[PDB]
Amino acid sequence: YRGWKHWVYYTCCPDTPY
Amino acid sequence: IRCFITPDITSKDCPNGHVCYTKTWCDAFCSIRGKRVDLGCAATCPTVKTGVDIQCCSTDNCNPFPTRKRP
Repeated sequence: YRGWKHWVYYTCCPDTPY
Repeated sequence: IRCFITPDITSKDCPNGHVCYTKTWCDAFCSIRGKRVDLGCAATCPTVKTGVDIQCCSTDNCNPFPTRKRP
């Protein structure tokens, strides 16, 4: 558990949750 | 479509992008991690207002800006 999960939103990356 | 901000996630630009309106209907403690003042991506001024802080506009200087984020 480290660089696996990531909350994007706003602007930076694609889909936020799953 | 392609107003400015996005519904929940980024990259896309919502399905209905007729009019770009900075609608902020936090209603009650808002829902998710909010957005950049929901710049827009919806219909035209249908009534809105009253509590909900919205600035409706049919584009034309609604989104033209440097970037959304700001380190």
